[PDB]
Amino acid sequence: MSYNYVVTAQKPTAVNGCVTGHFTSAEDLNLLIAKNTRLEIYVVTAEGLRPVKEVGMYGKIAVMELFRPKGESKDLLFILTAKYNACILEYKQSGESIDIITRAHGNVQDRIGRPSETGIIGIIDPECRMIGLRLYDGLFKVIPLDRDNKELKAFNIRLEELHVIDVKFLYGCQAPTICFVYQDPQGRHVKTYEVSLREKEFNKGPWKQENVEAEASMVIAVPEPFGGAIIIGQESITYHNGDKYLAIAPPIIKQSTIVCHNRVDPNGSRYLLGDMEGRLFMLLLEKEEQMDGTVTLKDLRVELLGETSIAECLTYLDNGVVFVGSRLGDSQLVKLNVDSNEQGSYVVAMETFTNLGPIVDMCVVDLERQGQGQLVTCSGAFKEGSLRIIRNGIGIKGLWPLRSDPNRETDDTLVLSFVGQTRVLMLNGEEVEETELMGFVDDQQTFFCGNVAHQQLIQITSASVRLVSQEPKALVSEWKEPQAKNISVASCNSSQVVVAVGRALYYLQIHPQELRQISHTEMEHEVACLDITPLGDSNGLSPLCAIGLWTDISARILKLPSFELLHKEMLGGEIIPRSILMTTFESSHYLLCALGDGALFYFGLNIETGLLSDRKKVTLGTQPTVLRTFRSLSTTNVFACSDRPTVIYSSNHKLVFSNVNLKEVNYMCPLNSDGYPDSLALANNSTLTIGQKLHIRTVPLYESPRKICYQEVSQCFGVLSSRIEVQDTSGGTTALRPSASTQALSSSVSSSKLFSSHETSFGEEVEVHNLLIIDQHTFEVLHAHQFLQNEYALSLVSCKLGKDPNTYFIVGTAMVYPEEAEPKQGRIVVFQYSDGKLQTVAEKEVKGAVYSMVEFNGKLLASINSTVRLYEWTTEKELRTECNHYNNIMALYLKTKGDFILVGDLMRSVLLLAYKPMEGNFEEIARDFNPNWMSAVEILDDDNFLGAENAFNLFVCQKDSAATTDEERQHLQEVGLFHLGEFVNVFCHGSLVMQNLGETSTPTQGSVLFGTVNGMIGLVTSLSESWYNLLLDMQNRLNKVIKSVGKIEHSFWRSFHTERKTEPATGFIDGDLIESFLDISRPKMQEVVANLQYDDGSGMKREATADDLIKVVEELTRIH
Amino acid sequence: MADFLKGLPVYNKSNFSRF
Amino acid sequence: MLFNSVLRQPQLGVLRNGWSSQYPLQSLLTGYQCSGNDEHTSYGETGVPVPPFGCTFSSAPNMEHVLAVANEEGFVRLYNTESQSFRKKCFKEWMAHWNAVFDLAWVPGELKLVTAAGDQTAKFWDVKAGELIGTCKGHQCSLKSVAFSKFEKAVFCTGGRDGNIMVWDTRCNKKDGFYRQVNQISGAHNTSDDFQQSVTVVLFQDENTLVSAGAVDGIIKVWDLRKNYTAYRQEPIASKSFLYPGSSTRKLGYSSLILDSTGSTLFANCTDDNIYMFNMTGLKTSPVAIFNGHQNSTFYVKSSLSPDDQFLVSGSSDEAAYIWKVSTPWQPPTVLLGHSQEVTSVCWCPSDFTKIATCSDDNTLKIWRLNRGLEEKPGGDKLSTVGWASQKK
Ligand SMILES: CC(=O)N1c2ccccc2NC(=O)C12CCCC2
Repeated sequence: MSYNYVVTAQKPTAVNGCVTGHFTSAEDLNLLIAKNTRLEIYVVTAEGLRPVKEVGMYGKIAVMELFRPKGESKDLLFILTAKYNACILEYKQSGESIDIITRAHGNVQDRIGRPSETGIIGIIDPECRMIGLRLYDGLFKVIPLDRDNKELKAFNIRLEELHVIDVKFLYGCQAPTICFVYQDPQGRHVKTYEVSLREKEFNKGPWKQENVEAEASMVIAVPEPFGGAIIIGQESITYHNGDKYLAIAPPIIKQSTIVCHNRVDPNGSRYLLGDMEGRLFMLLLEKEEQMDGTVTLKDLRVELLGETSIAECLTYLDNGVVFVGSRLGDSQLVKLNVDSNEQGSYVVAMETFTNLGPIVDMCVVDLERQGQGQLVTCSGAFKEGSLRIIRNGIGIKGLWPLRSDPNRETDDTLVLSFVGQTRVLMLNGEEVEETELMGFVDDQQTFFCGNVAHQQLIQITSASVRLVSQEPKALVSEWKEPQAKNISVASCNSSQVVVAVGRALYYLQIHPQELRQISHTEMEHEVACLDITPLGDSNGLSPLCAIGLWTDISARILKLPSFELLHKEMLGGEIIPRSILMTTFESSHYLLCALGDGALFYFGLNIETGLLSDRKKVTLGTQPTVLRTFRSLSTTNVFACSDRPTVIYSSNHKLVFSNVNLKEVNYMCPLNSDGYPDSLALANNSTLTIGQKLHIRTVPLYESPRKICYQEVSQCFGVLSSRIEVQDTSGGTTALRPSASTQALSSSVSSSKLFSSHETSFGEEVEVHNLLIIDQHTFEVLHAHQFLQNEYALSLVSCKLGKDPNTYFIVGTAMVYPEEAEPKQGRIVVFQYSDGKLQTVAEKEVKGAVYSMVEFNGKLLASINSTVRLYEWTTEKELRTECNHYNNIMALYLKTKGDFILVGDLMRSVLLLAYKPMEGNFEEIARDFNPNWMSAVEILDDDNFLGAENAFNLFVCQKDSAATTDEERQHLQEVGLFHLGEFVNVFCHGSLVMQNLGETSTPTQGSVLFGTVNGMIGLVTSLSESWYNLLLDMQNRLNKVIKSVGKIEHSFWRSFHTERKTEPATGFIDGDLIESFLDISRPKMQEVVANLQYDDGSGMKREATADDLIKVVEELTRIH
Repeated sequence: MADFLKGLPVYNKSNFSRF
Repeated sequence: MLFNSVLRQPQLGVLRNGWSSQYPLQSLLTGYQCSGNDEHTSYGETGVPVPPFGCTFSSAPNMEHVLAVANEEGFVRLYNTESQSFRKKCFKEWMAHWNAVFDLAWVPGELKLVTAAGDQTAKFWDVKAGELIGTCKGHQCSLKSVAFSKFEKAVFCTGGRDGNIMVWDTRCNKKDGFYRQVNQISGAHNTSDDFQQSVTVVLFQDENTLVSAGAVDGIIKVWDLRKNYTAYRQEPIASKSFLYPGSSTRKLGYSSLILDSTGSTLFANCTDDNIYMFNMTGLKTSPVAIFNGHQNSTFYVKSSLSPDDQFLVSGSSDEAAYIWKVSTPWQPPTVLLGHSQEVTSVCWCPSDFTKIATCSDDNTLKIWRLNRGLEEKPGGDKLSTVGWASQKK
């Protein structure tokens, strides 16, 4: 039973591919950002960056360049994937439909060749004559760029320089020229070659080869006015052009290496330089003219523009605005001011794009304890570390549909109100005034109002009807006063302004040129609603007057004129539903009973009698629930009012209970402002609470976090954090930034005398590791405990050990030194967070690195390097060794379930152990024998075990049970293979959706969330065999029908890939491809499932229609 | 106000005037 | 370093190190050890032990752990290496040839192999069926090496003492059960300036490219198998040739050629006690690296590469196996002491970085397993080890 469903809940956010140009058209500047498999195109507009089109490559983008061949009006895009799938894309707009087409595609991988150390390099000739690639050592791939080359046929040129650091295409050269920095035993050199397509070879080169600094990194091709190249190594910048040679060694650059570069001026005068520390530099190419004619470089100057996020990209768009593409943190859009500020910096941040970055660790926690989980992840690194929380979800006072504009609608002027008092508020658009009016009375309150026609707003108060206004200026719609009652349990609409007052009641339709008498019979009971529910945008035209009787809520529906109770249908919720209001969706209206305590009832309203429809059950909090239909979109959904209100959203026939993004409200009137429907003037019961599948909250740490663990007993998060500190001979060590560890309410330092077992330089960068106790409400650092010097905390667990009632924070740390390949000393420290202090309990010095720790059965099992240990928490509060397991290289990852243990090795695949309580030591039940270089592990069932490769792959190994009694029971068979394309960092058990009604024969069993280094979160859920076969057939048919953006085969993209083996993917279903079935047009939907057999009702397999398939896909996507 | 940073390239003056 | 790379892996993702792995594994080489139950003695028909010669691991699925070992009496024995039954690991054995067997070559992805022998013949053995598929005949002196390409399982090349490289295709019909060659290179390694101008090692880089080394020629030649060399009455001309990069004036020859997983880098053992590493993709015909410290006195010394191409292991007449990190040839090698005679053949397991099989001239096959941590629970102190890894002086 190994059939899994992998679907990305959150798409990757880290930026690696990156360009700007005229892609969409020849007039609008574009910014193209590639995040792993995602490519997004933005049009630089007046408002800012306008999203235009987001596409998904069937591969990891490694090279993206924008080039304009002669004749083409707009730039074409060259995209190469990590599987060497080169493609050329053109943006083609069809007026309304938006597509990008592949004008040429092809695989460029070679069966012979070692991939280069400096990664894939892809460059385009300035005249667009050819495309150059440096994929393998000793070879240079050249793709001619003729229009005939629809298949991208390339030829390989052999060059003596095997180790090439960076290669660029030069400007101003007649024949195409490459200038590259190569490394040989003599050092590092810069050399130029001329590419001959006719000869398919390398010629002499425009200028000689010169010896450059030993740490030259990358090359910049200066444009025509200057020519030549710029080599920017560590602590040195050089400019080479023929005999012209310039060199500078600025002191500022030497601090950290330059990573990225960009061209600001088209003539090449100014360049932007990134850095590992995030600082942004500007390099100036000063020019001088020789009398007349040629112009030449005069000097090279670099200036520190400021500090930005750690940048994988600098990209000057225009108007002094630079996009900073960050892989280790949030991306930025910053502005280069002409003058600096306090603490002089010319860079000011304008916009921040959220990036989950490297998700080192994460946990699923139910802070609200309602039933829906939340994801708290350790994100970012260095100064970009954060604590993002991912959650799945979507006196002024008064409530009324004030139709000030009969056709424009919305709302201009309102009425404020206290508890028992009210007063019209002069909302003249965006501004308000507080001036008392003589003609009004402010001693009474109004809860519901409405407007009928001619802007006839009438003040409502208990005593009588009085009006001093500007638009109505007349009491035309006079509401009667039988017994002077307040506005309670009354509903009024735009057509009629009626509130529940008195008992001697006749129908209230006092408006010009009509007087209706629908309610004529004497009725003592005070009806909550005496109005009609419109179907759509109709006003005053009710298709039916049937609303049911609040007394019994019988299932059989009775029309109001008949007023005869039909056959009784008792419901479990004998208590009457709190508020029953019809809500009309896009095209569907349903009868919903909003019973606050429980037993919610949903029904479908048919014509006349209406019979009955299906029923649904979803529990809510112990709070009254009010059904509030809101008209602000094409779908006029309803708004619940329970403890956790549900804004139900419509599907074909299955409505989804979306959660609100706020804490809780009781009686709120949403505003239909199209500018920002999310942010409104909403109040609360006593406060003013103002108010996208996933919501991310960022808690900056300014230091790199490692591990996170939740403690519900103390309601706190333990976070392992690392701080980079520069150490100087004077003053000891000084912090670089006021990070989270330094900024703590209370702080402590570890004092362990068992580690008696080195002086660093005056500028060595040391790492100080701390454990931070963080409140779960304010997310502030309550405590910060600093470990010993040269001690790295690798593992953290919060658990209850043995018979001790107390809950402990247990941290595994290793003492690291510059001269040791492997740590030889470690500690397993136990803390108890009693009250604002991290009291230490036990130390337990160990001889190795404690890579991971898991609480087993009330016992702590740790992983010292090449060892798996079991510790007993004795009554003396000291860990005592119980059993050891040595047959491993390093137990990097430990996962447990029951009595079974899963062990991940650095080289070997997962190893499955089993504690034997009788004898009292581990036994190797089975072990996978395929070397896989683990990155994360997870145990799904008692048989299937999930593992993540370091080559962006997933696999599932099954403990064989049908095997005969032999050594063949000791083999874990790799039964499922998949190429995720992302480096999985953490596996966890949980879900981001409501955990209710999960036993109703759901297609997917279990739920595993994995977080990767690119900032994406994915779901793995097991499927049954029949559902797996149906989904595999669906996948094949969709692959046949839909067309990839790069014309890349999906099976090739998803096939398990490694330097040694390329086995096709089995036992895995691509959730993204399955969910993409909903985005294809109806004729294309019928093209799929054309001859597919579906067994829905019973064993018989009818010819499956599109509707059944949509049902299956939507049910699958509910869990996502 | 020197030529160190003044005169940055612009496509059109209205590309970010109302960000 | 290893720990720093592991620690920084989650934050910075993957990186390229110049080999097929993400970690520096140079610190684990001292952990290689051979247990008493991991040492096997090859016995002849008469009863006296015989030295194993030629030994490599299979590539068949779910069978990448069996090891085929040949000796000078023609016996071929298949051992199970991952098995821990603590019994005779020789799960199969049969007399492949009456004379000595000089090379074995597993068919890629299949449980079939080829034994080249001193009967001037090669034999195709179907291991699972325990039957002889056929006999390749046409060599006239003594087969010295046999090679299969990883990209095809029907064409294999045999290099013999007569100086011929004979290319056989199993798809071609056999007249009487005897395979007839599909191609032939005559006088591949001849010193233009008794005869015995033999080719020692033949290896495959592609399905059309072959790398051959001689015994006295001193030049490593590359042949395009698409061309037909049979009709070449004159001396054939190699597509590429790596001349001898050394100051020795003797009749230098190469005893072993090895290609990494990518196939771009070629390691050649030379008689002058050197291992020359060349690049097969670029224009640099000079050796990229030189490894030394061992003694390649005889032509029986052979080398192998780690599964990730990180390390190179080579036998020697020093009676030890030397492991060099490819990235750092200057560093002293790791010595696998324990053999009592010349270490003849070595084989790093392609599917297991942990296992190294060394077949020596003291009638011993030793399986070295990477044991991490010398402090363990009781049971066995000194007898439970017969070889140990130590840093070279
Ligand atoms: C291997 C082989 O059959 N030989 C050979 C064939 C062809 C050419 C040269 C030689 N040299 C030799 O020394 C002999 C002749 C006498 C036996 C050994």
